[PDB]
Amino acid sequence: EKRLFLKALKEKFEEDPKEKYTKFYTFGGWEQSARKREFVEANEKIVSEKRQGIPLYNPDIGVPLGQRKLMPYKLSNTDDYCEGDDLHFLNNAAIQQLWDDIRRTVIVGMDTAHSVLEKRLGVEVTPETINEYMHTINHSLPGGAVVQEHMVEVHPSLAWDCYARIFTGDDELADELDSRFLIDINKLFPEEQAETLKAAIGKKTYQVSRVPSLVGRVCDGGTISRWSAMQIGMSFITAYKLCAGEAATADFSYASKHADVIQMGNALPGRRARGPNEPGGIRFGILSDVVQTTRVSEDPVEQSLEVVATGAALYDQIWLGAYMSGGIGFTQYATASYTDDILDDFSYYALDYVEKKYGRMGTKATMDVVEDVAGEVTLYALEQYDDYPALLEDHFGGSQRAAVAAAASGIGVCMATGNSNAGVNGWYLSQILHKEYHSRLGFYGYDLQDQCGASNSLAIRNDEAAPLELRGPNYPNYAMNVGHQGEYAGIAQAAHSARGDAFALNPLVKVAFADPMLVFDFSKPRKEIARGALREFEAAGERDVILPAK
Amino acid sequence: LYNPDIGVPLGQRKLMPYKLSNTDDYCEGDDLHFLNNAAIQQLWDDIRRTVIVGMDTAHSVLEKRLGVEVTPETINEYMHTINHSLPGGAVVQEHMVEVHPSLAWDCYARIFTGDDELADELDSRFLIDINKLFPEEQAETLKAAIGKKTYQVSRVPSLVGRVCDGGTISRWSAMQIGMSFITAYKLCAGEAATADFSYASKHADVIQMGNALPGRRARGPNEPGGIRFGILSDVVQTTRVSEDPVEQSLEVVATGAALYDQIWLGAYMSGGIGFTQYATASYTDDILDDFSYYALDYVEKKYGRMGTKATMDVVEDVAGEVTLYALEQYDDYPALLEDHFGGSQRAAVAAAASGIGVCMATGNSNAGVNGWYLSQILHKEYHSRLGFYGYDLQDQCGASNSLAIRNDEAAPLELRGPNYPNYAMNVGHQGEYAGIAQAAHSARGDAFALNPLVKVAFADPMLVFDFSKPRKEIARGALREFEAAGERDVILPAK
Amino acid sequence: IEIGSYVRYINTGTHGTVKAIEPKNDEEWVLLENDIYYRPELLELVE
Amino acid sequence: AYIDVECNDEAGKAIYERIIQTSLEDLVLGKSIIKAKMICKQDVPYFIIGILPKSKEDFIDRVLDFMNRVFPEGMRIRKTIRDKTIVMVASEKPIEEEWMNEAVKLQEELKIFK
Amino acid sequence: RKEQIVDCRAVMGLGEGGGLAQRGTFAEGLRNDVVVVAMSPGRRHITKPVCEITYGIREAGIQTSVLVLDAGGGIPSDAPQGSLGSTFGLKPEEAKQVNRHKLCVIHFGNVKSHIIYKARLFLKYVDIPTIIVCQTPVDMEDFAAIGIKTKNVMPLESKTEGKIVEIITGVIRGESAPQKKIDEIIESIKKHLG
Ligand code: F43
Ligand code: F43
Ligand SMILES: C[C@@H](OP(=O)(O)O)[C@H](NC(=O)/C=C/CCCCSSCCS(=O)(=O)O)C(=O)O
Ligand SMILES: O=S(=O)(O)CCS
Repeated sequence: EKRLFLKALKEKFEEDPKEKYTKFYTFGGWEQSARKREFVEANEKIVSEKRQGIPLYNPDIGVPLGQRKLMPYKLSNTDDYCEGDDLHFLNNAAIQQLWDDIRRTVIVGMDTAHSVLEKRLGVEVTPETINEYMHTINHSLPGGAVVQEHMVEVHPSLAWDCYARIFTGDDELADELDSRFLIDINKLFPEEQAETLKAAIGKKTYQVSRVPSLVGRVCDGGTISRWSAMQIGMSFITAYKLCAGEAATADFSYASKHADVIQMGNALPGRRARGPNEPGGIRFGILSDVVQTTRVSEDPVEQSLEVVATGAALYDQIWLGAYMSGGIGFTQYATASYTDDILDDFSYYALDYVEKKYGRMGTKATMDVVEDVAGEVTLYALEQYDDYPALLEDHFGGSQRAAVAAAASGIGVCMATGNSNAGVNGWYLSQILHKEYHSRLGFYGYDLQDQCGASNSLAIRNDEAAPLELRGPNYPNYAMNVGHQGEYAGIAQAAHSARGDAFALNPLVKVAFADPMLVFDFSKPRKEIARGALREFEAAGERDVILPAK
Repeated sequence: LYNPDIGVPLGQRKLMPYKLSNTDDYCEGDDLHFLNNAAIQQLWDDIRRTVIVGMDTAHSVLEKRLGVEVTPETINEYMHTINHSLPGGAVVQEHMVEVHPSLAWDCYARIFTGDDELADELDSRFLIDINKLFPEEQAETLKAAIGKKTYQVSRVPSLVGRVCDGGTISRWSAMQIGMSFITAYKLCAGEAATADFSYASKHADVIQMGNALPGRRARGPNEPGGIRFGILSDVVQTTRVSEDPVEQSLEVVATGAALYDQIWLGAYMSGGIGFTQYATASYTDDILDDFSYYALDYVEKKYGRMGTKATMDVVEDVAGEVTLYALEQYDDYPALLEDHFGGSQRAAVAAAASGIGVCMATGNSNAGVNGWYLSQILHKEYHSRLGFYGYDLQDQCGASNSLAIRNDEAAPLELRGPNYPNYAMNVGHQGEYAGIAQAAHSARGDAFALNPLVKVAFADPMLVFDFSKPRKEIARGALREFEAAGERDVILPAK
Repeated sequence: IEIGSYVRYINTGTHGTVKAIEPKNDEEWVLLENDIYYRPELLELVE
Repeated sequence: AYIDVECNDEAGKAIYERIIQTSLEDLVLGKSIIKAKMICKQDVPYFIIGILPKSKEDFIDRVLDFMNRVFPEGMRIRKTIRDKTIVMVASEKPIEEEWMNEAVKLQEELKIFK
Repeated sequence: RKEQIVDCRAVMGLGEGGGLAQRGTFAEGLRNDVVVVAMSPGRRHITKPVCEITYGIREAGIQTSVLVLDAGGGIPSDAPQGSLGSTFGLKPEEAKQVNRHKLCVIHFGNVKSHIIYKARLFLKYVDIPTIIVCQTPVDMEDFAAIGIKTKNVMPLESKTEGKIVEIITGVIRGESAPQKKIDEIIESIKKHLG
C-alpha cells in the first residue's frame, strides 16, 4: 500500500513501519540529540560567564530524557528534516516573524479622506498628490520627522521592515500610481481571482501600514493601530498643505485615520483582557485570508492544509502555549498537524472519497452526507493508525491523533457541501467516533468543545451561533483548549476552496497580505517554518545597532 | 538687499549634547529615544517580566493535603528544579523539546523570606538576602512588614515578553511553578492538590506589577498603564543606597518619566516620534535638581523635614514659593529657557519641584499633588501660558480631585496611576506624580512606599537593569555600552 | 529613434514622444514631450 | 563577540581591545562573529587578527573591512588565509614564514574554540 | 604620499560631549581639491557619514576641506508652496568657499523631493561638478525635471550653473559608511577630477 506518510516514517524510524516491536534504554539519554548537547554546552558557558554560578539548565533533575529514540520531524511537502526543538516558537525565528507580520499590519481606507480634502478642505487630489503622500508616509511611518531636524527620530536601520503600501480596485488610478509602493492586484493574482477581488473591493483605495517589528516587540499589539494613525495624520497634514481652520482638520483626521480602519484582531474581554491585534482576536476567516495559497495553487487540499499549518503555529503554539499558558509550550500538538504527510494523506483520502461519491460540490448540506463522510474518513484514519505502529509512535499523544483525524473529516465534509458549519459538525462526529473506536481521546479537558460542539455547530442562540468564518479563539467553546483552532481555520478555508473562492472573509486582508514586502511569505508557511528551524530565516526587530558588540 | 535664498539656521540648542542629571555623561538627544536606548527598553522589560508568588499556601497544601513534609532541604531542591524549569527545561512528560538556554540567560527564580532562621539554611545562590542588601534599620522595617513569610520571585525571559505581551508572564510563572512543585516533591502529575497549587500561584498568592485594564482601555496585566505610582516608587532602589530624599525622589521622577511619558504614552497610546523631549526635561540637566534642592532648603529653613502637618496654608506657601523661584530662574537665565523651550516642559518641572517641596514639608502625597496643581495655575498667571492646548485638562480638575472622596475621583497618590481617569491621556504629568509619591515617603525616611515585596524583589543584584541609579543606566544605554537581554542571535543567520 | 517615436527612460520608465534632436558639444541629445533632454544610450525604442 | 588581545604592553592591550570592540560595533559585526583574537608583536612589527564567524562574499568583505580598520596604519603588507577561519598577518616588512606558522596556529586554536 | 595640512576652524564644537564641528564653519585643506559639505554638525551628518568620506578621500591622496552649512536643514524657499519646518540656503561666502575647489561632495538624506530642490538651490550658486551622496535610490533625471544641469540627463532650460556629476545611493545618515561606498565615491572623484 502507498501512503504519503510512509517516506517520513522510513526516514524517522530504523525498523519497518509495520514492525510491532523495538528496543529501548540504549541511546545514552539526552546525548543522542545534537540539539540537547548544544544546549548543554551553551548552558555551561552562559552559567559561568553571565550567571555567576547560578545554575540554569540541569538535565540531571526531573525525567531522564531520551529513554526512547527522539525522532526527527519532516515538514509536509518539504524535503527537509529538523529536530523537535527547532520547531519551538522561541527557538524558531520563522514562527516569531509569522506572528510579527500579522501583528504589525493595519489597513486604512483612503476615500473618505480624499473626499473630505476635495470638498470640505478645498484641496485638489491627483495621482501625483497621492504619490507625494505615499513618499511622505513611507519616510514618516518608521521613525521619521518631516523637515524637522530638531526632532528626535528612530534609527533608520532599526526599522528596515517598515513599509507603507497602497492598493485599489480602480484600474486607472492603480496604473497612474507609483509602482514603488503599490500592491498590484492584477499582477499578483490570477485573472479570475483578480476580477473577483476587484468586484468585491470596489473602486476604492486602501493603504496598508506595516509598523516596524520592534514597536510590537517592545510594546503590545494595541500599539500598532495608534502608531499607524498618528503617522498617517502627520503625513496627511504634511503632504497636502491646507489653509482651512483647525476644526476642519479634526473632521479630516477622523476621515483619514478613524473611519475605514481594518484591524487584524479585536480586543478580548474578561480574563483574556488584551488589546487588538493579538492572536486571540483573529477570526478563522481572517487567518484563512492571511494565508495566500489560493493565489499560487489550485489544489483545495493544499490550500486548506497551509491554513491548517499557519493556524496551528499561531493558535496552538504562540497564542495558547505562550499567551495563555507559557512554559515549554504546546509545540507537540501543532507540529502533529504539519510535520509529516499524515494529515495530507488523510485529507487526500477524504477528498478522493467525496469526489467519487458526492462530487466536488455535488450535494447540498444535509445530515446524512455529513455523517457518512465523517464516519468514513474517521474509520480510515483510525485504521491507518492501527496498522502502522510507527505512525502511532510518531503521534504518541491522543490529542494529536484526534485532531488530525477530525480535521481530515471536517475538510472532507466541507469539500462535499461547501458549508463550514457542516464541516465542523463532521469534525465533532469524528471526535466522538474516535472516542468510541479507541476508547481514548486527548488529555483531561481536550473534548470540552467536542461534546458541546454537535449542539453548537448549527445552533441559533446568541452565544452559541456563528459561522465558522466568524469564529475564533474568543468563541466561548474554543477559548481554552489546544488542538482545535488551527484545524478550525483549515476547515473554514476548505469550505471556500471547494467553491474555488478568491477569498474567505475579507478581500482587503487577502490583498494586503499578498504584499511582496513582507518578511514572512505567507504563500508557503510550511517552507518558511522549515527555513526558520534551520536557522536560515532573516527576522526583523533586532536591536543590533544600539547594543555593544562585546 | 533682501535675498530670499539665504535660509534660516535653526535648532542650535538641539545640536548640543544633553547632560544627564547627577551624572557626568553627555549624550545626544537621538540616543534618549526609547526605541534607540536599550537601557530604557531593558528597564521596561525587567519591570514587565517580574512576578512575585507567595509560596506559603502551596507549602500548606503539601503539608496538610498530600502529607508531604517541607524542610529547607526540600525548598533548596525545589529552587534547583524551578531554576531549570522556568526558562523552559523539561521535568516530566518524556520526549519534550526545550528552549535554547542562550535565549533565557536572564531568567531567574529567586526566593526571599522574612524568616531569618529559614533564610539561614537556604542556598545563597537563589536567595535574595534582605540583611545583606539593605541597611539595618531598613532591613528590620522590611522584615517587619513582610513577616515570617516566604516569597518566590520569577523573572521569565525577556524574549517571552517581547514575542508576546505582558499578560503572558503570570501564566508562564504559574505553569512552571506547578511543574517544579510536582516534580520536586514526587507527586502525581495531576490531581486535586495540583489544582490547588495552580489556583494559588495563578491569583491567590501572586503579585502583579500592573493590573489589567479591561473594557475601553483594553489591555492585559503587567502593562505600564497598570503600574501604580507607589509600585514604581518601590521599583526604584535608590532608597537603600542613598540618604538624600531629593535624590531618591528625582531618581523616581526619572524612572517614571522614562516609563510612563516615553514608553506608555508615546508608544502604547501614541506613536512615531513620541514624547522624548517632554520626559528628558525632568532628568537631563539639573534644572529639576536645582529647583528641588531649593524647595528642600526652603522647607528645612522654615518648616523642617516633617515639622508641620498637612494643611492648606503650608501647601499654598511652599508651592507658591517654589513656583515663583522656578519661574524667576527661567526669566534670569536664557539658557534654561532655551533648554525648556516648550511651555509643557517648564510647567511640569516647576510643578514637580513645588509638589516635591510640599511632600518634604508634610509627608503627604495628596498634599503634594495639590501643590503641583497650585503651581500649574500659578505658572499660568505668571507667564500667561501653560503648555500645548490639551495639557491642562487634569490640571484644571486637579485641585478639586486631589482631596476628593467621590468614587471616581478619590485615590491616594500611591494608589493612583495612568488609569486614573484624569491622568489617562496627557503627557508631562505621570512621572512627576510618581516622584511626588516617592517624595512623600523620602521625607519620613520610609523603607518602602506601597509594597515591601516589590522593593525586596527589585533589590535583586541579578537584574539586568540597575534600579539603584536609573539615570546612570539610561546614560550607559545612550552611549551604546549597556548589555540588554531578549536578543536572539543564536537562532539567527549570520548577517 | 526619430521624431514622433515612442521611447522610455530605462532608469524610471517615463513614456514620451521624441520632439527633436538637438546636438550640442559634439554630443547627441534627445528631447521628449516633457521638454527634457535625454541621452540616446539611456533611451531605447518601444512599440 | 569574544575579544582578547595578546600583548605585553598594558596600555596597548586595553586600548586595542576597545578599538576591536568599536570596529565590530561600527560594521555591526558583533553578533555575526564568535571570537576575535589579536596578537600584538610590536618589538618585531607584525600583528595577527583571527576571526571565527558564526556557523557569502559580502560577509567576507565586511570582515576585511574590519581588519583594515583595526590594523595599525604602518603595517601595509598583509596576507590572509580563509578556511572558515579568516586570519591576516600585517607588517611593514615582507611576511616571514614563522609569522604564517603563528597565523595557522591561531587559526587552528580558533577552530576548536567552543 | 605627501604632507596634508588642514586649516582647522576657528571656533570650538558643540559643548562637552557633543560634536567637534560647528554650524556655518569652514576648514580649508590648503590645496583645494575636494570640499565635503555637511548639512549640520549634528550626529546625523558629522563623523558618521561625512568624516568617513573625508578620511577616505584623504587616504586616496586627495586633500579635502569640510564645510558645515549654516542652514543646511530643510527645503529651499523656492520649493512648491514654499518651505516647511525649516528653510535651506547657501550664503555668498559659503558659495565662494565652495567655488575655489575642483570638485564638491555633498551628503543628502532620504526624501527625493527634498533632495532635488536642495540640489537646485545649491547649484544655483556653485559652478563646479558635485557628487550627491544620499540614502534613497534617486535617478539621475529627476533633477533635470526641475531644471538642474546633469551629466546624463540635461534640461532644455537649465536653471543652475553646476553639474550633478554623480549620484551615490545607500549611505545612511548617522551610520558608518562601509568601505564599498567609500571606494565608489573615491573612484567617481578620481575619474571625474583628473
Ligand atoms: C503533568 C501533566 C499535567 C499538565 O497540566 N501537563 C502535563 C505536563 C505538561 C508540561 C510538561 C512539562 C515538562 O516538560 O516536564 C507542558 C509543557 C505544559 C507547560 N507549559 O508546562 C505540557 N504538558 Ni502535557 N504535553 C504533551 C502531551 C501530553 C500527553 C502525552 C501522551 C502520552 O504519551 O501519554 C499527556 C496527556 C494524556 O493524558 O494523554 C500529557 C500529560 C501531561 N502533561 C500531564 C502528565 C504527564 C505525565 O507524563 O506524567 N501531555 C502530548 O500528547 C504531546 C504534546 C505535549 C506538549 C509539549 C509539546 O507539544 O512538545 C506537553 C505540554
Ligand atoms: C509642528 C507641530 C505640527 C503639529 O501638528 N504638531 C507639531 C509637531 C508634532 C509632532 C512632531 C513630528 C513631526 O513630524 O511633526 C509630534 C511628535 C506629535 C506627536 N506624535 O506627539 C509632536 N509635535 Ni509638537 N512637540 C513638542 C513640543 C512642541 C511645542 C514647541 C514650542 C515652541 O514654541 O517651540 C509646541 C506646543 C505648544 O505650542 O505648546 C509644539 C507644536 C507643534 N507640534 C505644531 C506647531 C505648528 C503647528 O501650528 O502646526 N510642539 C515641545 O514643547 C517639546 C516636546 C515636543 C514633542 C516631541 C518630543 O517630546 O521629543 C513634539 C510632539
Ligand atoms: C489616546 C489619545 O486619546 P484621545 O486622542 O482620544 O483623547 C490620547 N491623546 C491625546 O489626548 C491627545 C494627543 C495629542 C498629543 C499631545 C500633544 S504634544 S504636541 C501638540 C500640541 S497641540 O498643537 O496639539 O496643542 C493619548 O492618550 O495619547
Ligand atoms: O494531561 S492534562 O490534561 O493534565 C494536560 C495535558 S498537557
